Amino acid sequence: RLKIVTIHQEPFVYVKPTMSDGTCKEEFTVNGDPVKKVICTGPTVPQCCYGFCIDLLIKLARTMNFTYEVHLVADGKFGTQERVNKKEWNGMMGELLSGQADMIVAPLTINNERAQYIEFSKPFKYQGLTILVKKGTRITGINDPRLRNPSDKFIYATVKQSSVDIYFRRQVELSTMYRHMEKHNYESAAEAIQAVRDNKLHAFIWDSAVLEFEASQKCDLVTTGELFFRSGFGIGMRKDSPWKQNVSLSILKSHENGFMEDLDKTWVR
Amino acid sequence: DNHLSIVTLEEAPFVIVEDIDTETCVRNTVPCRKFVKINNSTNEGMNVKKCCKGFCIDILKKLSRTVKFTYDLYLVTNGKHGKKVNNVWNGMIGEVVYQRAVMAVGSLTINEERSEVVDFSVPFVETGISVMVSRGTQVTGLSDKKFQRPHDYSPPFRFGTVPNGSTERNIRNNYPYMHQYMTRFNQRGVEDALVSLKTGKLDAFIYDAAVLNYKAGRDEGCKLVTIGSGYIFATTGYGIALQKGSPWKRQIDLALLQFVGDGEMEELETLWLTGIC
Ligand SMILES: N[C@H](Cc1cc(C(=O)O)nn1-c1ccc(CCCF)cc1)C(=O)O
Repeated sequence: RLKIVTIHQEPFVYVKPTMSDGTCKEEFTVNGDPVKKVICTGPTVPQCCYGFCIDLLIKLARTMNFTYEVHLVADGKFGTQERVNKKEWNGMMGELLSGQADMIVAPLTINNERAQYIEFSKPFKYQGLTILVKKGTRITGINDPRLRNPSDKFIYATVKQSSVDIYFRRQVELSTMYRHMEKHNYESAAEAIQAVRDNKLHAFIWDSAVLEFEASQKCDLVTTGELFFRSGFGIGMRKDSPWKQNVSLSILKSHENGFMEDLDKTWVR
Repeated sequence: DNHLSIVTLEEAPFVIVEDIDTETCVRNTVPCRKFVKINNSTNEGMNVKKCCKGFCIDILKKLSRTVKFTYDLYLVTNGKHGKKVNNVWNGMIGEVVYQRAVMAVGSLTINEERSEVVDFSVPFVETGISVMVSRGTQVTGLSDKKFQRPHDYSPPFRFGTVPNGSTERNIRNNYPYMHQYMTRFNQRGVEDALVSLKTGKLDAFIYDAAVLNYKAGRDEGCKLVTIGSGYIFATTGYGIALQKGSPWKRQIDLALLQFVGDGEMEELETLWLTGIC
């Protein structure tokens, strides 16, 4: 029984209360397909989990004939490496490396820092980084005076302990943006999006797969319409894990299948 | 050794082949040999020295420096990217599987079948099945109803691919009636199809996304355009192929993810792949 860790991140993972008898509300999509739901424990309590990555997990489980239990990452983060002197990963990265999880099934960005320590599958989603604002804000994108000349009149941020945190902290050229950013970053994409809707936050630098979906659903938000960096999501396993090979073949087959396009149609577009 | 036999394949702008001379290779280019046949009824031939440059050659240059290896680069002579014929692989993939090369560098698409007989690095550029049309034409991508059931429209869309490769094979397996329909619009090659599009004899051309992005980038007058990247079908990437269980895979993967994260890949993309449009 594989221990799968994941994270709240619509549209890839929705997290909903169970019904009174601890089961999950049976739903269909507008186009008549069943909405597959799995029970996921999370911060202590069982909940209902569904979405792009859950459909992906289910397909994977059936393809390679394994059972699983799903839990949400204890500290709510994707994962960066911090100083304790020794070092440790937080977020889902830390859970996977410690054995709290056997596999990360999440919108988990593939990058060189994490690939040092874990195995990624071939990407299950190709996307990138963009910027989300509130309708009525008019910036031009990553290069714009209010972003490269930051000040307290225009607050912009990303998610704490994420790949985007990694990305802005590792590059000397982003030092000025990172200094303004690290004093405003949020605990979760949801809180930062709801902060833009509340006008407390002015720009949110995050994954385009999420941000473009947020705009399409919430009229009061809009993105730049431009990717400034491209990256992919992968399934995460421990080093030399015996699943890595078939997980990847299964991801590739599912792109070539049309299956990944079906998920994109169901969840993203 | 840290000295590697590497196979490649000509396909501009990823790999571009030139003659020598003085009679050596000038900078930007690295040496690459090709076994040229005497005639079509003998195995006899001559190894001709050529000069190779391009997006993927630059990748190879960085990998060589970062992962620290030397190499003999040669061009595939039998096949193109890699096709299993009667369970016998040709192309770049065949060089690797049959151990004449430990590495294949070029416009080589990562796919499931090849991944069973070779290992693939992380993808260094995105690709997939995309669609190119004349500016103004409205299509969502391969799975558009205009393609899946062409006669649901009057007149029916005229669309095709270049047959005998991965696009035709993918379509044949996923959309049997589309494949049956579009056979009549088979294009001899990419440039043929571009001319057909611009002369109004073809409404859409279904092909490799990275190639179609590059063509539209440099199209004269910018009249030919591709669908958005959100609508590429069966997204994957070009990757480097290695022998099964290769010990070079991990450091290649780290170097490629390094180049992506630090801006080096984007600069090669600007240097080789972006155009006016
Ligand atoms: N790079 C070529 C493949 C390329 C040439 C052709 C052609 O000539 O038909 N079409 N493609 C292509 C087809 C399908 C996909 C996604 C499905 C498989 F991964 C990506 C690129 C190669 O390596 O073969």
